[PDB]
Amino acid sequence: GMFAQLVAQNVLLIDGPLSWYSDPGLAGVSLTGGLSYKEDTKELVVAKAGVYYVFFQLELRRVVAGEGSGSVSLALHLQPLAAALALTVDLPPASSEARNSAFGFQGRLLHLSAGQRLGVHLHTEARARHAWQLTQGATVLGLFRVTPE
Amino acid sequence: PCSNCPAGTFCDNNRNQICSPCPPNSFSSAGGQRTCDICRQCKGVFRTRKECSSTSNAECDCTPGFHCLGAGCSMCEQDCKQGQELTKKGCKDCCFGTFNDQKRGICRPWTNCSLDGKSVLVNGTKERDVVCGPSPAD
Ligand SMILES: *[C@@H]1O[C@H](CO)[C@@H](O)[C@H](O)[C@H]1NC(C)=O
Repeated sequence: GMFAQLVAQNVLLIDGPLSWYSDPGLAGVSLTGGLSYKEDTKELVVAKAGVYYVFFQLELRRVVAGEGSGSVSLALHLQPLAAALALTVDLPPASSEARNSAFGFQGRLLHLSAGQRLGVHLHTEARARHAWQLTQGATVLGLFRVTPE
Repeated sequence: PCSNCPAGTFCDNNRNQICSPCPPNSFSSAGGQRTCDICRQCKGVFRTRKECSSTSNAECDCTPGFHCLGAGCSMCEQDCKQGQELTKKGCKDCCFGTFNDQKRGICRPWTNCSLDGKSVLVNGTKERDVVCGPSPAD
């Protein structure tokens, strides 16, 4: 069939594109025929055009007690064609109650071209850029086909 | 069938069920796992204690000047200030009747002037200790 799932390689919060684990045999990643991950520009390629369901996952944990706040935004940019997918996760400030976790999910049908490159750019505006990191293995860019073949 | 291969390896259901070494960053600690789990990266406040090995997962300490908080070092709390004692999941503010002056110091009871025959010139707080002295004898 046609589908894929990639786990984000990044951990800290830094602007710019995200690296991914494309190797089957890793915990939650799946890569089938017709889809390859380019380790140079960090963008996976869809060979066969069609309509695909692309879903988005962002989970963050607070690694420093008492600090951190603001928003962490994620965007899926289509290379050969401004933001096809948008997910903005908010980080709670340190309070009497303990909120150490933040999560968001985004998905919708997308029409992809032949050889369309897909990549995810992370842009976070926060008070303390540290004290908040990506949960390892919990950030995922998935894809699976809809259009029949 | 895929069960006979030991820790540090998996079997892919592609490549016909054979057992293969783990990908460059990954680990398998038990049995017949179908996948090598991702190694924990220690970055930011975290320092790597045990490096990533195929048999054992990585362990993270925190940065000098910090300390671990939580089960698996989920958080990092800054080393508490004066008048504070680490409560093992949280830092209390000293305790009522005790004092600590130090970065890492443990909150300890005040000095007792009744046992020294003197009286309190300055009562104690969380940050500082009672200093004894003679009573208002003049
Ligand atoms: C010092 O402070 C404690 C805390 O309130 C109080 O109970 C105690 O009476 C004070 N010392 C004296 C001599 O009053």
